Amino acid sequence: SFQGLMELAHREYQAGDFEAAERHCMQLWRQEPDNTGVLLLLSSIHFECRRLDRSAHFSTLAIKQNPLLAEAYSNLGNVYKERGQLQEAIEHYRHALRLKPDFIDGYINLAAALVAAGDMEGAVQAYVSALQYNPDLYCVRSDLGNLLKALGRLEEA
Amino acid sequence: WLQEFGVPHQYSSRQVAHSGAKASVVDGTPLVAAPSLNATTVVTTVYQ
Repeated sequence: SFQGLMELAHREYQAGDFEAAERHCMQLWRQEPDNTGVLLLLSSIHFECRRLDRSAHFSTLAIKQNPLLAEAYSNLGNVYKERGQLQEAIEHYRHALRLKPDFIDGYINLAAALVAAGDMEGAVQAYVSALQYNPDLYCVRSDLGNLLKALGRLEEA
Repeated sequence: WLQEFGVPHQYSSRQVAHSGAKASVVDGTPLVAAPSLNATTVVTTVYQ
């Protein structure tokens, strides 16, 4: 709370609400402009609540302080995804999973971007790389299945 | 025919001319239907 790791805004994000969390992170980034994952929390809140370009701005701040964090690129690509520039998202997903080659969720987002774009096989490699990283993400396995069925390669789907 | 002499009937077996009527016959008309949608697909994580 006060004079500590005030992850309470994280708790409200778990609740999914914004108001107290939003002002809490405002107050954080004028008391601890040290972490940026909090600013990522902000961008995320703006994302679900459709506060798009505010997400973009806070992501760009995340890009100031450590342009080495793949996840700012991930969020930028998500923004691009619901605002059309999918190719830029894809190259960002390159960039991200070059920064953190063993990151899963980037694979998922870029696979969604790909299937939006229309290149199936790249998405196949996305999902497969996810799996060889994790043989337990059964949900992504089912997503594999949906894509493969969309490609009519029934039996292995 | 003469060498036959099998079933002569003096040329006049049945199917001799008469004042015959004509038969009557049946038929109807079919209607149509339209088939509705049968898709059955599902996904899990579509959001971001």
